[PDB]
Amino acid sequence: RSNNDVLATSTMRVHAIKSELFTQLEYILTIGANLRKSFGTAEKPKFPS
Amino acid sequence: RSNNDVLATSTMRVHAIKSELFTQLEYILTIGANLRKSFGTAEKPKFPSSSGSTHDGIYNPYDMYWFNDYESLKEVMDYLTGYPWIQQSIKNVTIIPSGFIKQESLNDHEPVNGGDLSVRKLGKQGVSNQKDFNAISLDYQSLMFT
Amino acid sequence: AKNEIKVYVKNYNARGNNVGQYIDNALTINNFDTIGFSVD
Amino acid sequence: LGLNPINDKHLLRPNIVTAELTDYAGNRLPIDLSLIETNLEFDSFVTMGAKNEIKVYVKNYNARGNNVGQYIDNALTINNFDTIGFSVDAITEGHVGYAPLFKQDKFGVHLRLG
Repeated sequence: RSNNDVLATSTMRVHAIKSELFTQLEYILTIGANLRKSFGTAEKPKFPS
Repeated sequence: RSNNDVLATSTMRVHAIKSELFTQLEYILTIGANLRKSFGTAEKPKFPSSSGSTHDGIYNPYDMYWFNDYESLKEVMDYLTGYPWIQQSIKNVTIIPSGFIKQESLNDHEPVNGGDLSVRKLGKQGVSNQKDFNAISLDYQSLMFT
Repeated sequence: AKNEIKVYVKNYNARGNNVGQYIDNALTINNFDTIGFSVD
Repeated sequence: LGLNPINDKHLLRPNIVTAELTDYAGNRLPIDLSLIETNLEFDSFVTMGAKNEIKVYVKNYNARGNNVGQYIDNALTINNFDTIGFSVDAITEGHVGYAPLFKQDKFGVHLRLG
């Protein structure tokens, strides 16, 4: 399988194609604020780290 | 067609040329402001944010506006000098070659501000024509022939 | 959103008929012009 | 490959058959099909959230079994994923990655067998 003992050849082509498709996506929202707690309001604004 | 069994040759030259010419252009004005609603005025100025579209699988938060013809774009860009706090939200207008954009990817015209003028927003989750380049394509017969 | 046309030769290098090399070799066109403007 | 499994194993070498990976975005993994003992199995080393990088590789490649081979020291690495853009009361812009491909059902890793 490794040596140079083999007949001259010149005729490679794309014979077959398999594909693992990414077909559904997922999203990661990464912000620097704890969404899972209280925001305050327009003028009483809370900024949770 | 692939071996080295062929007679030595040294005489290639440009024998023929076909060309797909881009011969008509389209423009997309993409600024970050919703043109299709009210601008305010010089001292009562309204700054409407833009809604964004999706084309060819990408959210653009800027509004993009079609123009198949230059005048239309000229019109609208002129009108726009009127309202600086708006025109400052332009990213650019880009010139592309014609009909890569599909009708069904577009809104019907809409009045701009007031206005007399109208614009069409690119989006509707559409995609672009994967134009075939026939001018530059040659089928077997045509190919040998050429 | 992004402006890119890449033209490629269909089924190239395929012992058919599969997508070939597809677009993994292609002429890609993408430096389109933007027009300039001024403001007050 | 259309080889006969029973007596043709010796033809599994790179002048007779060939194998490449690609993401259609110009990342590639060239595979010397002579260097797999028995099997063309692709695994991955993936990380997510903090850093996003999937690098798929061919298992035990170049190993005279059974050791990790080259492992991931040669691999197709996928990592330009897209970010979506947003606006505020001021637009911060998205990044355009494999999206258009996905829209045409080509976002994925593809194997070319010649």
